[PDB]
Amino acid sequence: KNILVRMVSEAGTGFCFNTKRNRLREKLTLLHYDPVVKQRVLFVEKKKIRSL
Amino acid sequence: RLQYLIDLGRVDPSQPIDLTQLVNGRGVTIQPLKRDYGVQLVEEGADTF
Amino acid sequence: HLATAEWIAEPVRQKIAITHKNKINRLGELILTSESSRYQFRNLADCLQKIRDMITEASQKLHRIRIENMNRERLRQKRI
Amino acid sequence: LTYFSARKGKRKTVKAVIDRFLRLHCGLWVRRKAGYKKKLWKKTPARKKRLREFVFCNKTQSKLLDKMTTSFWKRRNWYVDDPYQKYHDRTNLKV
Amino acid sequence: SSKNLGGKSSGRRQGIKKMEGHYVHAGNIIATQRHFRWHPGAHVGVGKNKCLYALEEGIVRYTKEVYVPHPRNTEAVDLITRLPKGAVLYKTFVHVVPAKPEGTFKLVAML
Amino acid sequence: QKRREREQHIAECMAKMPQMIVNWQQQQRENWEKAQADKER
Amino acid sequence: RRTPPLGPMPNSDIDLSNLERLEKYRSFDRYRRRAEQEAQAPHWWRTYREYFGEKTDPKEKIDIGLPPPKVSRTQQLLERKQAIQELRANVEEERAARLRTASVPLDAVRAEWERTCGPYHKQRLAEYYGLYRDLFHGATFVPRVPLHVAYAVGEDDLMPVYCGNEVTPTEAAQAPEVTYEAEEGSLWTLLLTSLDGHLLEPDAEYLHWLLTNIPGNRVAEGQVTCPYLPPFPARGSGIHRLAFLLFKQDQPIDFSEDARPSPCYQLAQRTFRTFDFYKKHQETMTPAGLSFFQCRWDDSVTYIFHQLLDMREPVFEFVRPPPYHPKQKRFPHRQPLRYLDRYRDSHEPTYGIY
Amino acid sequence: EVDPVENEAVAPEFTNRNPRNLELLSVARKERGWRTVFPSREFWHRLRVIRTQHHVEALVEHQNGKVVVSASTREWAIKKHLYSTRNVVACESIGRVLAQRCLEAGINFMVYQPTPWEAASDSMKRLQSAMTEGGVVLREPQRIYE
RNA sequence: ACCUCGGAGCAGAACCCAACCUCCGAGCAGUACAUGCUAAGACUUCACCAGUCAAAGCGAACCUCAAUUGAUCCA
Ligand SMILES: [Mg+2]
Ligand SMILES: [Mg+2]
Ligand SMILES: [Mg+2]
Ligand SMILES: [Mg+2]
Repeated sequence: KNILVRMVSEAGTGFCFNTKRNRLREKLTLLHYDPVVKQRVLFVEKKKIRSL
Repeated sequence: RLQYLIDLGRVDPSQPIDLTQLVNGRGVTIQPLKRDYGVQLVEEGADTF
Repeated sequence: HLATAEWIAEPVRQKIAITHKNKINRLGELILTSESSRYQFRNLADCLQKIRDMITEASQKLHRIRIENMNRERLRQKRI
Repeated sequence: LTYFSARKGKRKTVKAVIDRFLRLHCGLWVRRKAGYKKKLWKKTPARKKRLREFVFCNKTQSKLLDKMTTSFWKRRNWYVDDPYQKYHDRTNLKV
Repeated sequence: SSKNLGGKSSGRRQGIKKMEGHYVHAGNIIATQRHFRWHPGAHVGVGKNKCLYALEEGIVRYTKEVYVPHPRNTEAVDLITRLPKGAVLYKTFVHVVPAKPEGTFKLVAML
Repeated sequence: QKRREREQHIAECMAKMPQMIVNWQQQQRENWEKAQADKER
Repeated sequence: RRTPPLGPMPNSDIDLSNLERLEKYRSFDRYRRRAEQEAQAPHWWRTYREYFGEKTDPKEKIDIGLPPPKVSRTQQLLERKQAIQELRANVEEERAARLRTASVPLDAVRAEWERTCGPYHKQRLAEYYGLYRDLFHGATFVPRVPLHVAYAVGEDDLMPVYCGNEVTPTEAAQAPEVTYEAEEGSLWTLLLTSLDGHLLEPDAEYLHWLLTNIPGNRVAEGQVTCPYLPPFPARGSGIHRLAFLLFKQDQPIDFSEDARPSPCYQLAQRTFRTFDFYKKHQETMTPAGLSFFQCRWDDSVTYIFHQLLDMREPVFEFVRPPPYHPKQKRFPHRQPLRYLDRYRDSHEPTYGIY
Repeated sequence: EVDPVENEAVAPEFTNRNPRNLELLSVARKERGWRTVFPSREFWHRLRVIRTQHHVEALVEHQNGKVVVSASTREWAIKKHLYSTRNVVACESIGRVLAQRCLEAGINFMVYQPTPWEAASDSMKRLQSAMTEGGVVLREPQRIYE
């Protein structure tokens, strides 16, 4: 029903984090804290790792 | 350690001091087979040297 | 002695006086401390770095005190 | 372990212990928490930090690892920039 | 047969860890509880598993106090507004009476 | 050169960043508007 | 095993026969009022008030004030009421109240508050600040004379001392102007004392001003038994309390054992206790006014220490007790390298015999 | 030897007996806890407003329970200027009076703990506006733990 | 037939306590995207492994739930 998905930073820092989302939804776009640039930037869904 | 050796006379200050003089005065023990690369001079007792 | 320190220029000297009067003794000398090491070499280096930073800065709770001073002015407001 | 080798007649070392544990010269052993790189999407951030910690061992576990390793690993190593140089010794330890 | 399965869980080892009059330090857990048996009082914090820890260092004291819930707690406010007049609810609370002052003013310079 | 290329890429992304912040925020507000329209239906 | 209660149970006088008849709290506010009353009730079990509240002696703190003024309650309520219906007969008052645009004159409010109820509020705030505990050892008095004091600063500017504001010693360097309403033929004594600020004695205080034998409102014609010294709270010593004490004197009193000399710049000679002063002079005067304030360290205070008092300025700082850090184990079983850092002394490397 | 000045005898530990000393230094204890009940008792001074059916009472009180300052529509000094003692005009007037008395007493920071209906009520909003424009701040500064 | 985890009784009141003992469940879901970092002091399922709470601090703002899970190697 859900999926674990990897979202990378739009700051180009290479930072990324994994969340869960419903499989029937679209690609996630979130505002998450990026510790490399020390501020909150956009992250968007690039990959799906496994099914939840 | 260096001042102790100098004052006890095991190391001559009137001649240049190197690993040969330090080992001959037995202030350091060097084991090249145990990956030792020499002697590092550390800062303990810089106030009384 | 801060005032009779001819190696310090005049305008930076009174700037240091009015800035670090917290560290000026009654006989008119600046007193600086270092305790950050067990080597008096490094403590003296820290003291000299404090002197140098202090000179170059001359060359170049707060909310609480501000609000209390504004209220003090609000009580001050009365004219004769 | 091998108490007497067939070639040298000497006590041997367990390389699993060697590549899993670090021995400070004071007699302590440092290790990592099991499962610190597993299922971090399940694990909470406080739990993740607790798993990322470096921890010590029991007296019993330290004695077992001392018995499983030889005396070469118990020597004093004067490394160039060892991050455990300040941990190699005990300070203000009474009994 | 014996179609009853499960129920093999061990005891939780919960309860009081610091009784009355015990000297406590900051951060020491006073009590662990599944439900709110003992309530936090003065200088006693609560962790999200309803655990009680000492926010300051001093002496643990168990008292009995009146219970006034937060007006956003819906179930509690319903119970209060359904309580008859003249009745005051009581609960058991845990306090830490702090032993030391916050600090001292002492001489450091003679400028 | 590697550090300079990295920090230049970060600096470019961060120069472009606030406009993505504001347009994603108005896009999310538009998602909320379509959601309230659909639950008004 | 059970033990019967030592007193009445809390919800015991409520009848449990049928719960549908009894009237009910339908409001959190009503329950809150009842619960606060029950919390203020004494109770025979252990209480947060017992373990944390201040246990003062039930000595029924003695009044050493003036007798209260006498008023005729009947004509007082008559004039209060007739003011009420004349204001309720003014038509525009209804319009202002309903349109929520009315206002209130604060200066007149404060003046007749000083007239009517200001003494009791001032007494309560003096008790809160702890002058009756410190300066008068528990004894209370209602200050029945308004002691208006301001400090002349700038050329047009006045820094007042009402009942505990912060006044810097830059503003407190010179003598403040004092007025208090009075009649001819009544004697007075005014006193400025710094309670907190004694650098040596933790119990005694400092006399800053002892003006005595005042003929009336005129404060410039009294005996200057001690010159005014501006407050000098030490740096990092916190916030200090200074009190103005006004005493009604009926007879003249000689002040020879308490006469500080021509300029007296010695703290040992300026040591004071108001308790001993009023104990020695009790049958002579009665306190009627009180006005205190708070002070902090300043560059003025540095000036008063250095040039006036011939002193090296003391510096204090507020330091905390060291952290607990329990007894160090040889095998810290599930603790970190941070535990070893906790028990380390020096941050610099050591090499022992090497 | 240099003769020491008899005035220079200073104790190595100062004893400041002001009950407001550490509170104004922001190093004093706030009574933390009581997370399961209302109101929160982590403050130094508290504004409490009692709206009775005839009068509006406003108290500034310490955490121990002593009343610091009080201001009521029960008093003539407020009665003789109000049309009625139960208005938002009444609350605004008592707020301006109490704000003046708090500036006069030196209480600059307080914690006001209203119920939701209180805070939504127009009386308490005019109260808080009157206090803020009078000069007191209804949010205490944080304690300096370190 | 059962094998792991949790709740209630047995086990009435600090903790613990078995039976192919009596009942009920769990192998998730929902929200968020600071669900960031770090760090005193503690608890702990009777060992270990594992698990749990958390002051202060930096940086921001102005999680619910009972269980709801799987070590090492290796990929
Ligand atoms: Mg069971
Ligand atoms: Mg069992
Ligand atoms: Mg255990
Ligand atoms: Mg914190």
